[PDB]
Amino acid sequence: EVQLVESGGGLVQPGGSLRLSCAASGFDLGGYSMHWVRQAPGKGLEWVAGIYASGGATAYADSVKGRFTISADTSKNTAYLQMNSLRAEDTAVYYCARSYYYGGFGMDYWGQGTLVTVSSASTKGPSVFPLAPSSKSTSGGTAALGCLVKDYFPEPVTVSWNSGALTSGVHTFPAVLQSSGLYSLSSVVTVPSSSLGTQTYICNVNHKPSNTKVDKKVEPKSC
Amino acid sequence: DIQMTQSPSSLSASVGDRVTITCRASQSVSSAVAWYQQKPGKAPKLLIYSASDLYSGVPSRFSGSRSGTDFTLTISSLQPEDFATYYCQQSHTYPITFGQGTKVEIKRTVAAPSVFIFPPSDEQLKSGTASVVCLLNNFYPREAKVQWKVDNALQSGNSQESVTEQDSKDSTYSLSSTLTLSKADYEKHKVYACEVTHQGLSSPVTKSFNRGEC
Amino acid sequence: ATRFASVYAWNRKRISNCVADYSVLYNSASFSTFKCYGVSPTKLNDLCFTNVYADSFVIRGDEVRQIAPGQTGKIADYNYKLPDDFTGCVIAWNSNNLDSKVGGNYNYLYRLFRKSNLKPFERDISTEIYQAGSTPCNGVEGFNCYFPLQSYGFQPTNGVGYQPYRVVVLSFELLHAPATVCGPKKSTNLVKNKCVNFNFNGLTGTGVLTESNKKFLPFQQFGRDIADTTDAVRDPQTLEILDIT
Ligand SMILES: *[C@@H]1O[C@H](CO)[C@@H](O[C@@H]2O[C@H](CO)[C@@H](O[C@@H]3O[C@H](CO)[C@@H](O)[C@H](O)[C@@H]3O)[C@H](O)[C@H]2NC(C)=O)[C@H](O)[C@H]1NC(C)=O
Ligand SMILES: *[C@@H]1O[C@H](CO)[C@@H](O[C@@H]2O[C@H](CO)[C@@H](O[C@@H]3O[C@H](CO)[C@@H](O)[C@H](O)[C@@H]3O)[C@H](O)[C@H]2NC(C)=O)[C@H](O)[C@H]1NC(C)=O
Repeated sequence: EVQLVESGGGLVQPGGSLRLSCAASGFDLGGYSMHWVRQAPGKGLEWVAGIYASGGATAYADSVKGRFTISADTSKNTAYLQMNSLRAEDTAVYYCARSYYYGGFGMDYWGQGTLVTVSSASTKGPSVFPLAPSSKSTSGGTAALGCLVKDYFPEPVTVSWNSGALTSGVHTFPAVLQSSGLYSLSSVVTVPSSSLGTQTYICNVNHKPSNTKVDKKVEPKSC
Repeated sequence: DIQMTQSPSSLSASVGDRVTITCRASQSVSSAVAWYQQKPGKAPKLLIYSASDLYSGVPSRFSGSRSGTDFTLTISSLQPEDFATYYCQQSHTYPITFGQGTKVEIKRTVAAPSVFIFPPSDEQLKSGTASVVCLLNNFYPREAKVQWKVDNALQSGNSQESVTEQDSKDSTYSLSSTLTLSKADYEKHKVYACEVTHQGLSSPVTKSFNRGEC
Repeated sequence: ATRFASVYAWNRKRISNCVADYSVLYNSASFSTFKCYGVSPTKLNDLCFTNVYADSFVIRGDEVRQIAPGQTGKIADYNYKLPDDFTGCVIAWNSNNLDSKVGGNYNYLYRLFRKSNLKPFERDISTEIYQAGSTPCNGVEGFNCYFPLQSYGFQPTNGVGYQPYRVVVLSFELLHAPATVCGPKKSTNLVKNKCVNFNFNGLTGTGVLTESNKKFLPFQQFGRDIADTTDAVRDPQTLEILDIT
């Protein structure tokens, strides 16, 4: 067993920068090349850069030249990535990985990655809107009440109902990044339809990183 | 700069079935291609290296070989833990280049979505805009779309989508989509509808509402 | 063998002018696998060839399966081709009890970085730095510049596909020359004063064979009657002249 642990994730303003680091354990850096790979939500893996610890030589993807710099410290047994002049487009999970020599060998062991997100608003609470149910039921006799969570920051956001008490029947969709640089998603609670007039359905959107939450009551309307 | 091509973009097979996935480089990469598996929420794991050498920690079920200029991965028998996105990495010449990732699905019972349409609410309309929301729950397979209509006309350029992860016990998942109208456009229409389909569904589910309803 | 080469630096060796116990490793069980191609696993000592090869090298267990005459595979096509104009047998021992250790074994440098395939029966040892990229390396390693021959981290704790094996390869050749190698032969017991269907060094007939009063030069082996019928033999092992009645 060998380990690689990423840290230093966080938020960046557009045109700003962030420095990532990864610590190695169970092996030295010497004799190995340290690499960073990014994966934006919805995308495959993109290599950013590599450094040979016993060399000092580096290699970069053409797509990151002029913005990304890679380095390593064999006394600390750590790898670093300096990410400059970042855009909303650069949001990704950044992973550290190990390979041998200067390449010609694939990566074997990977760290798990840390998220870096770029936006003009370091924090933003959502505008949470109720969604009125259709009066026509679906298979099983169920129906659902829901909400929309719009223009918030940062992601991840946790969504649950009844001010956090309702998990039963709760189904949410992943958030996506909008042109505003902010995130949005939808959420519902699906129960036998008579329960929509019995149980409490307050859309609870939790934002631990900014120390806030939004509570929005959702209820049946004439259809 | 050596580019990657993969085929198929997705593969679907039952447990115990044989799986073959191929990868092609635009230039020679010799035999330094590596295969990786990725699961949602996790970093990729090396599966196969230096084209055909199996990595310790990977089941003997995995193997592969070169044919002509392409490399093929074979899973002799799929087990539930083998369902992952399969990536190829060319580390022969820099930059290290990865392919898109081939998604392998576990064959499950095929089913229609449960469709819930939420007409724009009174609160949503306070913004001066309108958003019609259609949520499709618990269906299978993964390749699916939400088709929208306004006054029975097919819509294009005014819709958005988000898709969730598949369940570990029955691989079902859900789609979420919307239509964006200004409030002023919403008010000019009478009938809204959501038609939902997917690759395994012979009978699309159709739901509708009147403008101003709910 | 005491020592083995890497596969790239295939330890090619020809065997000539002798008796080769080809089936010796079939019966001794000193190797884990004895797989033959065009020849039998046993009764292999009955094959006479002009020359045979007896090569030795260390490879991974999965590569042991890949090497065979006329067959393809990463090791077979790039580091050493074993041709099908020859018949042969690939035999291997698990070297976790000999070569494996923590840190790896540097006496076995395998070619990884190449521009082309090596030929049938072709051995090489080049250390020239390989160009993967667009510019010449001029002997210096770096990104897109590599040392072509490398050691494997063979250890007692690795599984069979990666574990090293000591592989010896038998290959049987026929060329336009008198044959010089075959396996051992087995004689039957000699009976003299009885009718026997005899075969002495390939010469046959039926008769009673008893001590002769004939003399011969150390040189000579058979006596002859009219129309070259054999009328005497000397025994191939016993230095007696025997009269064929
Ligand atoms: C390679 O090594 C193997 C080890 O398994 C050799 O097999 C063994 O060879 C020895 C020769 O000293 C055999 O010992 C002999 O046994 C016979 C009767 O069994 C006896 O009459 C002799 O006095 C002698 O002690 C041993 O039996 C044999 N082992 C087996 C399992 O057959 C093999 O010969 C070696 N091959 C070469 C080419 O060196
Ligand atoms: C082929 O091998 C056989 C062995 O089976 C050789 O026969 C052996 O020859 C030696 C040398 O003459 C004998 O040693 C001595 O023999 C004499 C008389 O036989 C005896 O008085 C001595 O005490 C001593 O033992 C040996 O006994 C004999 N073995 C047998 C079974 O006859 C034979 O010479 C070899 N042939 C050739 C052409 O090399």
